[PDB]
Amino acid sequence: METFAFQAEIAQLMSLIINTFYSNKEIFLRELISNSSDALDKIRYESLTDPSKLDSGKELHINLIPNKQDRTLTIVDTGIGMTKADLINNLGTIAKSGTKAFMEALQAGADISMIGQFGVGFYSAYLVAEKVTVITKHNDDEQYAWESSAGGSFTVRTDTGEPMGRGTKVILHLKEDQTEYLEERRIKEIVKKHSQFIGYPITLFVE
Ligand SMILES: O=C(N[C@@H]1c2ccccc2-c2c(-c3nc4cc(F)ccc4[nH]3)cccc21)c1ccnc2[nH]ccc12
Repeated sequence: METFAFQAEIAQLMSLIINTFYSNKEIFLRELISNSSDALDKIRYESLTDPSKLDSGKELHINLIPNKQDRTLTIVDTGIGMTKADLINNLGTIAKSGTKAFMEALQAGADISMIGQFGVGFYSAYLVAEKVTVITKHNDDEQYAWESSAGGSFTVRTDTGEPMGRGTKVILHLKEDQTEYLEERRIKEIVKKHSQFIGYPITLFVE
């Protein structure tokens, strides 16, 4: 396990998301499903030129997995996934410029719900989660685990868990007062409101 420091801008954004009073927290799911859909578009598009891109799995889908025992909501996709270089470097560049643009817009009067327009909608996970674990597998790299509870750092290690084939798992370790996002009726309601026309099958698992 390797530990990395967030740049000051992204650390400030994570603190704003955690500390700001903002009741419309449900938008985190729209943001994560949108990132999953974008990752699925990306591998689908690459496969149009190189069909072997799907040797790591033909199914293009999104699964929503609640676990009341662990207090986790997991979003699974069979999209493009992220390499080690994506997790540490490439996405750090995106997070930096996206945060700057979002913070400027927020000071001007934009709302937290508009976070996705800045390419940093992933960080809306911290509206409901005290810790986020990302398990990911990209065709060009090994399976990795990225994780952060904010506090200014994140970790990256090769993941020894169940081999995914290709894609991303976003594990949301929910805050104690955010357990409504583990309830079937609540997740169904949110998906219907914000994500009813996503071009991939979204399966809401139950317990
Ligand atoms: O949401 C994704 N990736 C997000 C993302 C987005 C924007 C900025 C940063 C990050 C990010 C990061 C990340 N943020 C960083 C911020 C830094 F300061 C330095 C390195 C960083 N790495 C780590 C894991 C996952 C993601 C993502 C990508 C592909 N397939 C996916 N399926 C579901 C989500 C998902």
